[PDB]
Amino acid sequence: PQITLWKRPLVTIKIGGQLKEALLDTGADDTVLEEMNLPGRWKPKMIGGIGGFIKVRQYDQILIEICGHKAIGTVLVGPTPVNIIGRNLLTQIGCTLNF
Amino acid sequence: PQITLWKRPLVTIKIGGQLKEALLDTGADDTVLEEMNLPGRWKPKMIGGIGGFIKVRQYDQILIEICGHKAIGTVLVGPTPVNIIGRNLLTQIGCTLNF
Ligand SMILES: CC(C)CN(C[C@@H](O)[C@H](Cc1ccccc1)NC(=O)O[C@H]1CO[C@H]2OCC[C@H]21)S(=O)(=O)c1ccc(N)cc1
Repeated sequence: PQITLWKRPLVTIKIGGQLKEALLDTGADDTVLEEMNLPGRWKPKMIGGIGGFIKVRQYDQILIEICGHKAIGTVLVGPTPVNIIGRNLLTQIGCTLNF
Repeated sequence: PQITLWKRPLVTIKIGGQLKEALLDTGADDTVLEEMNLPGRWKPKMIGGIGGFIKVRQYDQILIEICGHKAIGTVLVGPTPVNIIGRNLLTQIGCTLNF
């Protein structure tokens, strides 16, 4: 589809058998999701933006479905205020900026 | 143009007569630029990011050119890790997400 930017680009995603709302964020290098209890191994990581850094858990090869489009890659989990779909997965669903 | 997301969507902007690199950031409601001198009045404001809140100077009705496209709107200036172009300006240049 085509998503205008009048409002926040929030879409429904599916991860770990759960449905969530997430932001399609071209400004985010990597996907970061609100705290959740994913199974599997993970590695600690810190990501920075406006306001400083937060500590997150980096899971690899996580399957995410974004508006019916399937994607698999790195998913960070931590105390982010919003679920954020980053470029690492936006590329896998064929997402582009157009103006 | 059509911008893919394998790399950061960085573009050259023109503001206050100066050229700069900025990130097209669909996850940002507002436009936040690194420290710089801008003409015109400004009020103190606060914005929150993934890591907390920062102090910024709010400039209203600022002309800014993004890849040749002209926009006039609010520009926040403060200690952001990177110049980000938010939806308040992305809408003015007719920017959309497409997948
Ligand atoms: C600052 C950017 C270069 C990077 N950020 C993505 C960005 O889209 C955030 C993503 C974001 C969105 C909402 C809340 C927190 C973070 N938006 C943001 O900070 O916007 C602020 C300015 O306009 C306002 O609108 C939202 C917050 C304000 S980030 O959240 O810090 C981030 C950094 C690294 C990763 N892997 C994932 C996300």
